[PDB]
Amino acid sequence: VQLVESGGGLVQPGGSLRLSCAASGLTVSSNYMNWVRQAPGKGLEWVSVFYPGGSTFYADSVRGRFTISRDNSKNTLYLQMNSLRAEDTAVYYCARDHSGHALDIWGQGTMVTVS
Amino acid sequence: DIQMTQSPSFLSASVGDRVTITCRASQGISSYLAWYQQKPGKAPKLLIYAASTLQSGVPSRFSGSGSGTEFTLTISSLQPEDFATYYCQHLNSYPSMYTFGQGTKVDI
Amino acid sequence: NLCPFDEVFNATRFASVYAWNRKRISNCVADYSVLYNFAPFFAFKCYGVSPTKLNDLCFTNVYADSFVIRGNEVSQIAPGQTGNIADYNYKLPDDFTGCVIAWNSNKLDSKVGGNYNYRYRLFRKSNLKPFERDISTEIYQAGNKPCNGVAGVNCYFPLQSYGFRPTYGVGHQPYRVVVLSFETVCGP
Repeated sequence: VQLVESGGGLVQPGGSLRLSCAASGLTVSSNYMNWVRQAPGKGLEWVSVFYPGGSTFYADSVRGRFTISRDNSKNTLYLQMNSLRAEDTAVYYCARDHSGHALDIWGQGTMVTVS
Repeated sequence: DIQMTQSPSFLSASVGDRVTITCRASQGISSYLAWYQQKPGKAPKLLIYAASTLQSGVPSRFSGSGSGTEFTLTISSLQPEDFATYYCQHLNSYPSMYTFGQGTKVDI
Repeated sequence: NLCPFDEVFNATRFASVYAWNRKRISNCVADYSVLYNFAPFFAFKCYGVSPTKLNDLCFTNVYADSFVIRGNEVSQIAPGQTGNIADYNYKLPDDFTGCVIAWNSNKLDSKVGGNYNYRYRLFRKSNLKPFERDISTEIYQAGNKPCNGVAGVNCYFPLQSYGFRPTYGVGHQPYRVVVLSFETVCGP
């Protein structure tokens, strides 16, 4: 299964962007889907999560400015951000959880830089 | 709360020999841990999940076995394409959830 | 005729959260004071009722739901809340009148090298209505492709097994939770 991601570019501090996670092969409204962040030359970090039910948990560093959304019409996952200069300077990844701990289907990253 | 740390950090390993990696979890741990491989400039792919389950498409070359606090992964073969980076994780309670910890680097 | 609160609390083997027991305690004297004297507690909490003033009250039905949950996941048993256990295994109602009792069981419930008996429902299509139960072991479907009997890829066995060992940290240690829902049953 493929998870192609769109959106990105450069947004000024205090701006806003949205990223869409296109998945063809798995249902977004049925799997644990989450967002993973990776600053250049550093380790990975976790941003959001979105259960099959209407549930969502955010990390502490991305709470209150980051909103996630799902649309079964296009079978895609959306993330809404209200950016900050150090909150969002990284490639963003979209993944699925098989056994409650492992993320297998990692999509290609999207560069989201702020300046 | 638990903190995931890896001891080796950078390493130097030749083609002939093997490489062993270990990452520690504070305050104990369950049996659920995943290992990732991330070549530079590429999205990481699952390598080993759960307790040495191994994954379809991952070569039998890789095998990571461990229990409790001490967890490790080892590569048996000669590593033709020199691998680059590796990570741990473990899902947690409400506030933290996915914890990846410091990365690891191995090369020629 | 004292209520069988002694039998509920000192069960040798409890059940997993996904298939939780239930006991309709009715037509007996409660005597709630027996809980403190015998079993030390970890999280003794009550909603809509008081601990000391529990004996001098009358109820028509005092239920009792028992299961075993991870230590760090005991907090999901509360009004509302969202999580792996609350949303998909056992959901308490908002206007909840009852008491929740949790006490550690790492001394006894933990096994020598594995306790794969206990399971929880990782995968479900939608949340549970309050006070519900699902014991289906059917293979889950992920993706528009039809799902066959064999799990394989994109189809998963929903239930996932706890790992219990005596060396595990206090967060991942086994716990025993009994919820006494409230609704003849007048203690002395």
